[PDB]
Amino acid sequence: ANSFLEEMKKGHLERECMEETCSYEEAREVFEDSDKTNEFWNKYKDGDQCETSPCQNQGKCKDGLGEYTCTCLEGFEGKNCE
Amino acid sequence: DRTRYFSMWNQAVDSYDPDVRIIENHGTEDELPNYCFPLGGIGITDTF
Ligand SMILES: [Ca+2]
Ligand SMILES: [Ca+2]
Ligand SMILES: [Ca+2]
Ligand SMILES: [Ca+2]
Repeated sequence: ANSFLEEMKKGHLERECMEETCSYEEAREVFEDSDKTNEFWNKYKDGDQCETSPCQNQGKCKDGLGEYTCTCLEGFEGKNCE
Repeated sequence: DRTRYFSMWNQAVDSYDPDVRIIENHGTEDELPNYCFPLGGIGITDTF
């Protein structure tokens, strides 16, 4: 993950953030983008969480570090649009 | 004298260095380690 050269060479996602802990930034360095910085790094150890689409009734998903947000449309709500 | 040289007669006797044939080895002076550095000096950095 870290070394004298692991973080001195070119930043590639096919290198640093994959086979250790991927603590931080090494998922942001590759892209230079703090938008999905903490909406994807939660999916390094335990697997994805929105791939099941818990929200039904045409509701979008949002991943948080422990709980899932389900955006349901006007007049629709719920923990999973439930 | 034979030490000095003259061109037209090819005046030069073959000579061998003294220390080459007989070595007087004494080591060196190695009390300071020599360091090379990155072209920008400071190698790696983090974002702050
Ligand atoms: Ca690596
Ligand atoms: Ca990176
Ligand atoms: Ca990295
Ligand atoms: Ca870095």
